[PDB]
Amino acid sequence: SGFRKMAFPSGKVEGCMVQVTCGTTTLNGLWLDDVVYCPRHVICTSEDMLNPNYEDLLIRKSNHNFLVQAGNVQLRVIGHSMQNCVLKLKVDTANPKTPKYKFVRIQPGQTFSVLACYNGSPSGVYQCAMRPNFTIKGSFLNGSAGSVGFNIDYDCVSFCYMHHMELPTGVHAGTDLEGNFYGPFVDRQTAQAAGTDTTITVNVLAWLYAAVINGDRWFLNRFTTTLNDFNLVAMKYNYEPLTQDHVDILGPLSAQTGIAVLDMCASLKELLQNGMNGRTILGSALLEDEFTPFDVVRQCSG
Amino acid sequence: SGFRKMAFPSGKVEGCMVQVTCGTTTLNGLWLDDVVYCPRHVICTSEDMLNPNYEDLLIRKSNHNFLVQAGNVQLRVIGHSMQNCVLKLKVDTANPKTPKYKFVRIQPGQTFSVLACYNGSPSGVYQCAMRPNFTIKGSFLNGSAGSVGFNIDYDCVSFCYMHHMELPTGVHAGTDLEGNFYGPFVDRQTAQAAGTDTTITVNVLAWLYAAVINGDRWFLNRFTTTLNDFNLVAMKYNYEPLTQDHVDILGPLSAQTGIAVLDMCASLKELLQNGMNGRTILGSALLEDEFTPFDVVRQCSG
Repeated sequence: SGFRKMAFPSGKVEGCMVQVTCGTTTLNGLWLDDVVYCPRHVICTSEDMLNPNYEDLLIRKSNHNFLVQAGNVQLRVIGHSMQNCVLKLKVDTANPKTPKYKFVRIQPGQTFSVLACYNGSPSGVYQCAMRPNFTIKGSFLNGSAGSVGFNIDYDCVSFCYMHHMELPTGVHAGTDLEGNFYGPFVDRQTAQAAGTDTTITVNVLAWLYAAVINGDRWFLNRFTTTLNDFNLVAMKYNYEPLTQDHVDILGPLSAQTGIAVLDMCASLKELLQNGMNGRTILGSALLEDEFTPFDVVRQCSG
Repeated sequence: SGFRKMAFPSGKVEGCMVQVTCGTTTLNGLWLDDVVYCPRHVICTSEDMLNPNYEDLLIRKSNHNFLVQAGNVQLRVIGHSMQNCVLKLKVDTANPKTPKYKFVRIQPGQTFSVLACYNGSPSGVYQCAMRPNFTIKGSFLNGSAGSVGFNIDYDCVSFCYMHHMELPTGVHAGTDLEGNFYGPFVDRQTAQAAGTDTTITVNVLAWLYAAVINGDRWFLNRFTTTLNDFNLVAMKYNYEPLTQDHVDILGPLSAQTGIAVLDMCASLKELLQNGMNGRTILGSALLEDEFTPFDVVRQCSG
């Protein structure tokens, strides 16, 4: 029993992190087979970020402008190319620690682990969710660009995120591993802001089920409700609307606890309209929305 | 910027986890050089736990009663011995992935990362604190015994915790790596309960500094207070008393923010006497006490 913000073990990813230096800019890269992936703004000077033309900046570089370091070993750059917002650096040595991997793009509301890195060196691991406004509420300092987010699926590392920048509000924006941004952001210094964030309703419900499984029951009630009456209240409190697919996804947790989804929705409706009244749920005084149904099952069953 | 519950990268520890089977009991072990460390209750049957005599149970075993598996490889047990509440299994092969390591015993209020494992296989990583009552609020299912807690100190893994059991209240108890329990617990099924937990005051203060660094300032005030007047209020709310050593430890955060410790204590005194009034601090509606001053510096400076 117990319930924690749990990340995937990072060992398989740690062996792929490298340092990439171009000019006076150094950040992190991901070394898989004989390719190093890193944010394309490594080729920018401190002044280039105001309004970069990456095609021009790249043609003015050659392979020897790129210093790639894997621990103490130097990797020789053999070729380079740009794919959307990522640089692909071909190197002379294939990473012998290359795990089985996939590149996947995730959806808002899904979670992943982040391996925060500096100078190519892993510093910490934490769990977060892709927000409905396509930002993540990460923890990143200057130099963390190129850090990656991932899930582990049996033996296979699914890479889903590469960090590029922090927005003025203190949240974080990045790309998938094909270089395509999450959300309407660009890798240049402007006045971009994130849109309105909402609460991930299916995740809040999954977490209430985790609470019941761990013996927190004070918020349950006898009432039930319909999908339509719930969503009407959810809209008023900035909660994502709830669909029949969400209900199906929560099935395993409903089965294990004997509490129907629409019954749990009635409890959620109550907590939104009355608050928590100084009670807590799994050690929190707010409703948590960064655990998926799958996260809960993994932690409360195996 | 941002602030997360951040664990250490687990790669160096993942390479040391093995599965240990004795009879029908299988749990996790830690394989360092040519020794596998695991909880001694692996030698107990489901009925032995009621009142075990470990000296008797161990003399009735031989090396071949112990099945040690490192992935697909079988490790041959060459000898065994008991050290306090841990078994030391001598094996024929030294772990080639043995990191530089130390065995250290930690103090209440200190934090560490936990690599939760099942059947010798790493499942997740999370951060927690040793509570003042010598329990940890972990997340563990049946079969997690032998999972370890650790800190990373530059290149060196400091092992500080091995998991043994869950108490009736849902919290967790274990030993250091020399087999000595944290707290007044024993590895046998009785009616042991944890004593009263208190809030780790120096950690709450460190976290308020992390909030200020990240732009949360609404709880600050002009007042100041003395060590003695604060501790009088702290006692009433079940907070650990605050000492001059704590003040010194918080120095770097006071320096970086320009807010003196005793000034921050005055803000804490206010939050205890009036509550948070529906405001949050770093995304929490409760005062968090599981980040040390060192955790904050690591995350908010580097």
